Amino acid sequence: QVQVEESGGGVVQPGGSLRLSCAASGFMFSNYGMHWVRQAPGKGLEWMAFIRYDDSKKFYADSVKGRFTISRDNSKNTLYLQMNSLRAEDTALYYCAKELLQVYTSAWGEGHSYYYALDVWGLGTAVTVSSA
Amino acid sequence: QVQVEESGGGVVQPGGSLRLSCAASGFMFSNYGMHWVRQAPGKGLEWMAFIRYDDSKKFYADSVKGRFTISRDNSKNTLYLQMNSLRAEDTALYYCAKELLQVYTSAWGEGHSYYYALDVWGLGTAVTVSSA
Amino acid sequence: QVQVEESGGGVVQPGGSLRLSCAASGFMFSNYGMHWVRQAPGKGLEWMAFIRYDDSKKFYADSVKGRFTISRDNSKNTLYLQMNSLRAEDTALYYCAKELLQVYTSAWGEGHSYYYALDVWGLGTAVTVSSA
Amino acid sequence: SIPLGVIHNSTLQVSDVDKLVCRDKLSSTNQLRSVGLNLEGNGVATDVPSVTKRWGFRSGVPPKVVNYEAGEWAENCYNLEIKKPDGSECLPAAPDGIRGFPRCRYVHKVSGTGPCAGDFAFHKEGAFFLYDRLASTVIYRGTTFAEGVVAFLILPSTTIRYQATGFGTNETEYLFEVDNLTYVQLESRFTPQFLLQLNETIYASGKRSNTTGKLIWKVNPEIDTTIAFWE
Amino acid sequence: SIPLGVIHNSTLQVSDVDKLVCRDKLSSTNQLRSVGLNLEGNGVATDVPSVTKRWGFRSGVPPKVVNYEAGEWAENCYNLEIKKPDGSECLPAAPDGIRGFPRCRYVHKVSGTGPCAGDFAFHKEGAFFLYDRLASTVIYRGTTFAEGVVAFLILPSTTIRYQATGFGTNETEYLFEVDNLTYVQLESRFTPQFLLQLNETIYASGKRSNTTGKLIWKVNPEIDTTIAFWE
Amino acid sequence: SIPLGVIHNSTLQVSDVDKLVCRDKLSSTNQLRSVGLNLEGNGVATDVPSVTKRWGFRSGVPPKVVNYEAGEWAENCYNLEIKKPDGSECLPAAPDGIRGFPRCRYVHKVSGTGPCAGDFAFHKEGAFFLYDRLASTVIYRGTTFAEGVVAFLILPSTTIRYQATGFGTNETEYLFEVDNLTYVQLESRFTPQFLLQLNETIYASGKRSNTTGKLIWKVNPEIDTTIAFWE
Amino acid sequence: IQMTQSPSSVSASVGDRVTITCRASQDISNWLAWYQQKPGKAPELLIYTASILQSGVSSRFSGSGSGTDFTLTISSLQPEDSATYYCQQGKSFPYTFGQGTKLEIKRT
Amino acid sequence: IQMTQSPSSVSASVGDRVTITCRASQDISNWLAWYQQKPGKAPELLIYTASILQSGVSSRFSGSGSGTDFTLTISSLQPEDSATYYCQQGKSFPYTFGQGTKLEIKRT
Amino acid sequence: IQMTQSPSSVSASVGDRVTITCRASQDISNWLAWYQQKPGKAPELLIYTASILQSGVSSRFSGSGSGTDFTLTISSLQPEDSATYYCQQGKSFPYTFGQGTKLEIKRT
Amino acid sequence: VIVNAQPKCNPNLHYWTTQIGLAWIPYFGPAAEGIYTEGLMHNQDGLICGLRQLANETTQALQLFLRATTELRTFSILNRKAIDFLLQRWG
Amino acid sequence: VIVNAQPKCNPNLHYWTTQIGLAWIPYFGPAAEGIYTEGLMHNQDGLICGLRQLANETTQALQLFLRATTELRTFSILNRKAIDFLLQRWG
Amino acid sequence: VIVNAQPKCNPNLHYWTTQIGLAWIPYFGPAAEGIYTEGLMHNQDGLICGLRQLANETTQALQLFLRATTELRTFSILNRKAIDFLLQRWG
Ligand SMILES: *[C@@H]1O[C@H](CO)[C@@H](O[C@@H]2O[C@H](CO)[C@@H](O[C@@H]3O[C@H](CO[C@H]4O[C@H](CO)[C@@H](O)[C@H](O)[C@@H]4O)[C@@H](O)[C@H](O[C@H]4O[C@H](CO)[C@@H](O)[C@H](O)[C@@H]4O)[C@@H]3O)[C@H](O)[C@H]2NC(C)=O)[C@H](O)[C@H]1NC(C)=O
Ligand SMILES: *[C@@H]1O[C@H](CO)[C@@H](O[C@@H]2O[C@H](CO)[C@@H](O[C@@H]3O[C@H](CO[C@H]4O[C@H](CO)[C@@H](O)[C@H](O)[C@@H]4O)[C@@H](O)[C@H](O[C@H]4O[C@H](CO)[C@@H](O)[C@H](O)[C@@H]4O)[C@@H]3O)[C@H](O)[C@H]2NC(C)=O)[C@H](O)[C@H]1NC(C)=O
Ligand SMILES: *[C@@H]1O[C@H](CO)[C@@H](O[C@@H]2O[C@H](CO)[C@@H](O[C@@H]3O[C@H](CO[C@H]4O[C@H](CO)[C@@H](O)[C@H](O)[C@@H]4O)[C@@H](O)[C@H](O[C@H]4O[C@H](CO)[C@@H](O)[C@H](O)[C@@H]4O)[C@@H]3O)[C@H](O)[C@H]2NC(C)=O)[C@H](O)[C@H]1NC(C)=O
Ligand SMILES: *[C@@H]1O[C@H](CO)[C@@H](O[C@@H]2O[C@H](CO)[C@@H](O)[C@H](O)[C@H]2NC(C)=O)[C@H](O)[C@H]1NC(C)=O
Ligand SMILES: *[C@@H]1O[C@H](CO)[C@@H](O[C@@H]2O[C@H](CO)[C@@H](O)[C@H](O)[C@H]2NC(C)=O)[C@H](O)[C@H]1NC(C)=O
Ligand SMILES: *[C@@H]1O[C@H](CO)[C@@H](O[C@@H]2O[C@H](CO)[C@@H](O)[C@H](O)[C@H]2NC(C)=O)[C@H](O)[C@H]1NC(C)=O
Ligand SMILES: *[C@@H]1O[C@H](CO)[C@@H](O)[C@H](O)[C@H]1NC(C)=O
Ligand SMILES: *[C@@H]1O[C@H](CO)[C@@H](O)[C@H](O)[C@H]1NC(C)=O
Ligand SMILES: *[C@@H]1O[C@H](CO)[C@@H](O)[C@H](O)[C@H]1NC(C)=O
Ligand SMILES: *[C@@H]1O[C@H](CO)[C@@H](O)[C@H](O)[C@H]1NC(C)=O
Ligand SMILES: *[C@@H]1O[C@H](CO)[C@@H](O)[C@H](O)[C@H]1NC(C)=O
Ligand SMILES: *[C@@H]1O[C@H](CO)[C@@H](O)[C@H](O)[C@H]1NC(C)=O
Repeated sequence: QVQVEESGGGVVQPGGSLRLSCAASGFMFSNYGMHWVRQAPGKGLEWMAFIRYDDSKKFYADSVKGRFTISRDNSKNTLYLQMNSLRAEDTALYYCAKELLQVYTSAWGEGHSYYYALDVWGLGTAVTVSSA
Repeated sequence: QVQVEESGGGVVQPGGSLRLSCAASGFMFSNYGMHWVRQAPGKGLEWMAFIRYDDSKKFYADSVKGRFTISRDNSKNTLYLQMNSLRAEDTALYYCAKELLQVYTSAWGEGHSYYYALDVWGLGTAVTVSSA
Repeated sequence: QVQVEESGGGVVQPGGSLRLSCAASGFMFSNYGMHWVRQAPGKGLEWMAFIRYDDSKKFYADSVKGRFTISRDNSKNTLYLQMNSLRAEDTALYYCAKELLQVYTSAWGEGHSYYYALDVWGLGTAVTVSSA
Repeated sequence: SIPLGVIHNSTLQVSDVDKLVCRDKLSSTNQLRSVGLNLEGNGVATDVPSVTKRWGFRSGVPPKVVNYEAGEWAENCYNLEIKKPDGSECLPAAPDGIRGFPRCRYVHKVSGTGPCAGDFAFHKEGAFFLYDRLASTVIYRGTTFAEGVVAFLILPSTTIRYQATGFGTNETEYLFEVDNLTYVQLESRFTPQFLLQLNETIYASGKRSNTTGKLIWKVNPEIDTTIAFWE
Repeated sequence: SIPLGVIHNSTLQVSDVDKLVCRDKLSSTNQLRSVGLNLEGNGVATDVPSVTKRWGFRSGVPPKVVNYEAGEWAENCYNLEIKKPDGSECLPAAPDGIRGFPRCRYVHKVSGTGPCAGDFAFHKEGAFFLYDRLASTVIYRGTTFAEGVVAFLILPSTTIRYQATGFGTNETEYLFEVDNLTYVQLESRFTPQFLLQLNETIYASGKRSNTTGKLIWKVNPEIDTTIAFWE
Repeated sequence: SIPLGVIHNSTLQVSDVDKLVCRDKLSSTNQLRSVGLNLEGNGVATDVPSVTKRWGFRSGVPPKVVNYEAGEWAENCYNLEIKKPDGSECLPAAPDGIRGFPRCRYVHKVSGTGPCAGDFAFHKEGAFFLYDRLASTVIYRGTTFAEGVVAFLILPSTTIRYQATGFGTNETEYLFEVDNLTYVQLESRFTPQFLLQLNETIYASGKRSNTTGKLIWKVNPEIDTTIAFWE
Repeated sequence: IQMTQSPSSVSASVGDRVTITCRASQDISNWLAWYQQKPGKAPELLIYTASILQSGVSSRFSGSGSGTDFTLTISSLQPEDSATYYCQQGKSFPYTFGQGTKLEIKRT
Repeated sequence: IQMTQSPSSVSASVGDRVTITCRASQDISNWLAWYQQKPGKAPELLIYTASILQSGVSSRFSGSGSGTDFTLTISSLQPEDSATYYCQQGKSFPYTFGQGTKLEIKRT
Repeated sequence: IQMTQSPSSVSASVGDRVTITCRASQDISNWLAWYQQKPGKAPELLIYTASILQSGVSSRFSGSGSGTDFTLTISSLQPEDSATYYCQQGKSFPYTFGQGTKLEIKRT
Repeated sequence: VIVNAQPKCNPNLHYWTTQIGLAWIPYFGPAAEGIYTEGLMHNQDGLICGLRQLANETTQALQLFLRATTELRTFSILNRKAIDFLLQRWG
Repeated sequence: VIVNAQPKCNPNLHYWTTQIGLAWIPYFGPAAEGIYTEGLMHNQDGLICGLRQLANETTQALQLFLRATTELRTFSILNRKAIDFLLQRWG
Repeated sequence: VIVNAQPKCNPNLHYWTTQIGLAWIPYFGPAAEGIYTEGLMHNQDGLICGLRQLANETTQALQLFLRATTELRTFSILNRKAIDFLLQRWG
């Protein structure tokens, strides 16, 4: 049903830059918030970034400030992540994640719930900071 | 020598009322304080009430306030306990107890000691809150 | 090389008095501080006294105040210890000890270091408070 | 410095502290009262996201406190509980003798978090923070106050709770509280009576959160406000 | 409000704060002293079970403190340590600057327990509680004080310990202390000199407690008291 | 008591508080300022081992604090951290409103140990201890102050650290601090500029402690001091 | 006004030395009592005020303590002490006390 | 903004009841999440907000707690749960969380 | 002005690594000393000021610490160290110190 | 005179101040939330607009005076004004 | 005049107040318990009965004044009386 | 007059006291270490020696007055002097 897919990985030189494309379909994408979660292949998960539904705020983890830039487009139903000044610890899988909410429109004005957590995960794309 | 005896037990309906008679002999009863101590047949002791020698104060435990009434008579050398609004947890033995003191009359005016504890116990009478 | 030696021990009556002679040679004795350390033959060490190099201050342990008197002489290169009002617990070995310092004269005015500790110990002399 | 206003039989006339006014007749010290007035009569905005842009933090100046005897019935009174994001306290505790402002038509109680960078909280336009007969130049924690000023002269209850995220910056977000899982996001234009109709309608019509999570609501740009405040 | 008494060359005459008295000649502020007087000259009872019926507890009013310069040598001075039956404190600690009343012929020190229901302790007839040159309207904990009042005008050591059970009610019981296992139950009629003969006779004749328990004594209604206090 | 000095157009004339001076013209309370002056103009010694013989400890008297408006630029200012040899504090903490003395040419900061026998520290000759516009008769802990007095009248940065052993006795020893393993033993005759040349020469020429232990230096009786202070 | 003892079931053989810890929520200052309740019997006083043994009881029972932590101690256990031991107080007069410790003799 | 779990390597056999303690440096008040990461797979939500089990997951998973000390609990262990379990939160939005606990099934 | 060591009787075999904990009642800040008292001999300095080994002593002795909790450490135990080890200080000059730890070599 | 220059001027000063049968004795006295006398005063010829402007003109100077001292709780300002008044007329 | 109406009146006012050779300097000064000047004054024509009644008549009004402010430690009452006196005669 | 009797007298009173463009408002105001006006005054006919002696003659009497009260932070001395002045000339 609900599909969330990572794309745009590969290998990159240290100090370089690349962009990921988290495309998604099967739901009202302009009404749900989206995440980015990092997992090194030798370690566990760690959070990277979070954007709201309306592109009002952008929330970044501490070790990724300045270098990494989140953005979204509710036209192509696609999440983006722009990365600069890459380092050797950043070789990992990069997850893009969809959060949970119900949309209570039965009112004079809209609004929604949260219960902050994540349900629909992508497989993750692979990014390698090396020479080969 | 010193005899302390319970009497007046039996069985009683819930919500009823009865009166116990703790008669005692063998000592100056108008100069000693008297107690009431409860022991459920499945549990241990717990205190109920205490009157002084001159009927000046009356001291009640927390779970027995209002419902239970202590009284004494130094004429018939007999302690009494009036009980109202009986409940199912009150099925127990009821002890009446004599405390310790020496009477130092060798002065211009009387007075006594305490060292608060109990020595001469009755056997206990049985009270049952049920229908049979 | 550096020799520190105790002398003047023996046996003494309770309430008596004696004097020890801690002679030393092989170094500039007027520039180093000296100690006194007590060890009962059934117990461990415990400090007694300390004099500085110039005989400016005298530092005494708590259980030896008033009764015991430290003194020094930089003429005969010899430490002294005068003892009065002797007691039965004082039967022990008495150590006299030399402390550590380097002498930095390469300046307009002298001065030295400390790193407070002891290196060159005497064998200890024996003092007995008894009748035999 | 500090002019003493004179209520002449005609009208209010300021007196010079350098020139000698023989028209003054001062035959008591009951004829000297120190009155404190509220800003909301001057016509400032009153809603919280249009007010806490006038508060800032600063470090290294001690507070000062002066008393006043008579005051004005306030239309809005505020109360703060701001914590640093690590969990510590931002605002100092109330000293002894400090009590809340006594007559308040509405009490905006605000709790939440913010990048507290300073030792105290001062008023950026130079007004005071009126308390129980005490004008102060800080904001003490947990004590209901107003905004206003003090003038010297010669004479002859409803609680609304908020949630605040990012209290000290320019990019702040306020939340109206209905139930402890039910919030409404504020705007600049909300008056308190509109918010009172809002929690009446929400809490009556059963649209609160019936699950464990929070529930945040928006207001369309179609619905008016109920309301010079005194018309 | 607050009349200033005038010591005329004849006698004491109250002056009006509304009318202008030209007979007053006030040429210093050393001629203004604020004197504090004791209640025990008015003829109130002095013994503790006839006094602590005039003390009560109440909540929600802050204390106030005024100073005074000269006072009267007191005949009785009190001192309190009251705990709630769970173990907490009843009376607030003494602030800085508060010291005991300086001249006291007898100091009644009272410790014990009571159903403390309130935030402070006020004086039911409206008197003050005189301290070291400070009149206060509360009773601070652990500070020797008297009872009395304050008047404004123009000019030209022995310790007795008690034990108290049920301090705040009407059905209270006081105990005189001789030794820490030896008590005497008070009456209403006991004067302090009779109690001093009592601990002399008890502590000398060997009738204290020679066991681990307490020992409480009664006094027959046959034995007089030793003692208008000044005759 | 407390004479008010009068700056006449000629010179300073003391006025009687008992006689009436009609030559005084006092037409404001801006014409009354309370000025505080420093002892070091009178010609007292300024070095620490010649100063802390004038400080002692005493128990059982409360401090008193009076304000003053104008002061003198100080040449020497002191600051203390004295602990009892078991580890407790000797001097009481600074209350609210107490700040350091504002203009100080040199700040002698002294830490260390001493047989603290008393509750406070008073000035043996009866001078005050000037603070930030507050004259006090104690020495509060950790607050930069001077020594001096206060007079009433009518109008018309460098830090030197010490180590102290045995602070309250007569047989005391002070240590100049260069580096935290490098000390110089003081004398009575050392001026602060000589000590500034001393840490310049020591810290530049590499003669600090290059091991773990302390390093204490003496000064021969051959080397002068650099310096009526104002010549 | 609360009081909590050692664990209620303690087992030992004849000849053993056992202790019973009694803890009080407030300061009592030696106003305690240790009562021996044999089964089928009224209880009996052993030690009042944490120090004095009552007459009639042998010296193998003792107890002591200071403040809130008191302890009854049997010197050597006898087979006539299969009973539950209580820890009562009387300081501030609600007379509340512990729950009891039943001391089991090891006989198979 | 920190969070620390139970020890990362816990071993048990099939049928066991195991618990995972999760500790938080600040007060979170039921904003937690338990994620099940099977190897070679994306993680999956088990319980959001420390109380509600997500649909699709059987009832053998449960969890509760109050404040900073929460605990996930497996009722009876199944062989299909060889995975590493994480403990995430979302209160003050740096979204930081624990390090993980790998639960090993005892097969020789 | 007090100082308390590890337990006084520690036993080990040849080749072992042992540690001796030394605790001080006040802050000393690296003014400590470890003395080796062989029986029948005067004591000897091992490490002054908790860091520097004295000359003549082999490198198997070391020690460190910060503040009040210092620790002497033998790297590998030798049979020539049947001795009692002391822990002295010199900060505030009453020169008081620990009670001593006798290190026993395991020979039957 | 004083002329108002604010954006708005509320001409209704609803005011609260402080000032029997044993209400004086504080054990029988009212709680703290009820010791306030209320009252209402209307715009009698620009008097309330006058006070609202005069308060703004004395705001800054009072702020300056409070910066210039060390008292944590200043109270003596009116007394200083009265003593200044007496000295300006006679002293 | 003031007429006493109390039950008793003690006509002996034994009173204590506050007011060389280096007793001024506080390091050599006396302890706190000895800085009190004593003295004795007798009943000179109802003066002490007069004060004992006047203290009762000013008790309640002073209690009222202290209820009406916020100073935790009032001290300025005599100065307010002096300033009121000056303004009532000239101001 | 007042005659100095000290060992030394520094005839240079370098003094510091306390007294625009939005410097009044304390959020934009200076820090605490810079609110001090400085200035220099020279020995104009023994005036500074006069003050240095007068401060010593008022030291002990002020110490006595401060021993005689209970205020922890006395501030009202100048006002008492002004009220004494007014009463000594007219009251
Ligand atoms: C936004 O709007 C809603 C209404 O739409 C407000 O909700 C009302 O809140 C008030 C204040 O709490 C409520 O008034 C109180 O109701 C209590 C009854 O509810 C209690 O008991 C039931 C019994 O099952 C529980 O289920 C329930 O959880 C409560 O515990 C009364 O007990 C209260 O009485 C007390 O106060 C009165 C005041 O005079 C005293 O006289 C009483 O003696 C007693 O002390 C009180 O009546 C009210 O019920 C709520 N609902 C409605 C429909 O009005 C929100 O408070 C409001 N929020 C804001 C910020 O404005
Ligand atoms: C009720 O009445 C009895 C008397 O009937 C009073 O008991 C007297 O209490 C006072 C005050 O404590 C006693 O006076 C003191 O006696 C001490 C001697 O006893 C101590 O030493 C013995 C030695 O074996 C111990 O057994 C004993 O327990 C004590 O420890 C002195 O040391 C005291 O001297 C101190 O004070 C004086 C005061 O001037 C100084 O000069 C001294 O230097 C020193 O500081 C003091 O003398 C007195 O002995 C008691 N008995 C009698 C018969 O008078 C109760 O105090 C009293 N209670 C009340 C509430 O009024
Ligand atoms: C006795 O005399 C000696 C000189 O003989 C003094 O030593 C000088 O002390 C001052 C004050 O600390 C020093 O000035 C400072 O130097 C710092 C550089 O050193 C740091 O960085 C190096 C880098 O390796 C480290 O190794 C070293 O440990 C230090 O951490 C600067 O960082 C300082 O700058 C700060 O202050 C200035 C003040 O204007 C600001 O402008 C800066 O922005 C910054 O905030 C500062 O410059 C000085 O270097 C020392 N040496 C000399 C030769 O002067 C003793 O202090 C003195 N003691 C006494 C009691 O008088
Ligand atoms: C809580 O209430 C909301 C609405 O107030 C419920 O959400 C709707 O429930 C109806 C019930 O049939 C569905 O038809 C709608 O599709 C739901 N809306 C959405 C957006 O999903 C919700 O079910 C209630 N939850 C509980 C637990 O009572
Ligand atoms: C403590 O003293 C009391 C009296 O002061 C003693 O009690 C009396 O002791 C005598 C001694 O023969 C007996 O004849 C009396 O019968 C006792 N009186 C009572 C009422 O029993 C008591 O024995 C003393 N106790 C101790 C331990 O010394
Ligand atoms: C620390 O410095 C001192 C001198 O500043 C050194 O002491 C001298 O070192 C030279 C080096 O050859 C020797 O010739 C001298 O004999 C030493 N003096 C004394 C008194 O021993 C010292 O060696 C330095 N230490 C370190 C660790 O650098
Ligand atoms: C808020 O202030 C920051 C500080 O530079 C600035 O970068 C940002 O653009 C500001 N935002 C707004 C909405 O003023
Ligand atoms: C909200 O308040 C109710 C009132 O009792 C309480 O039961 C509930 O737990 C609260 N929820 C939160 C998240 O605080
Ligand atoms: C004390 O007050 C209570 C409160 O009602 C009352 O019941 C009791 O009778 C009173 N006792 C006396 C002796 O006044
Ligand atoms: C009573 O005081 C004496 C005095 O030393 C003390 O030994 C005894 O233990 C005290 N008893 C109680 C019950 O406090
Ligand atoms: C210091 O005072 C003590 C106290 O008696 C005295 O013994 C000693 O001699 C004094 N030393 C000096 C140098 O004054
Ligand atoms: C002295 O200060 C330096 C500065 O960093 C520090 O590294 C060193 O440990 C200090 N030494 C002592 C004994 O405090």
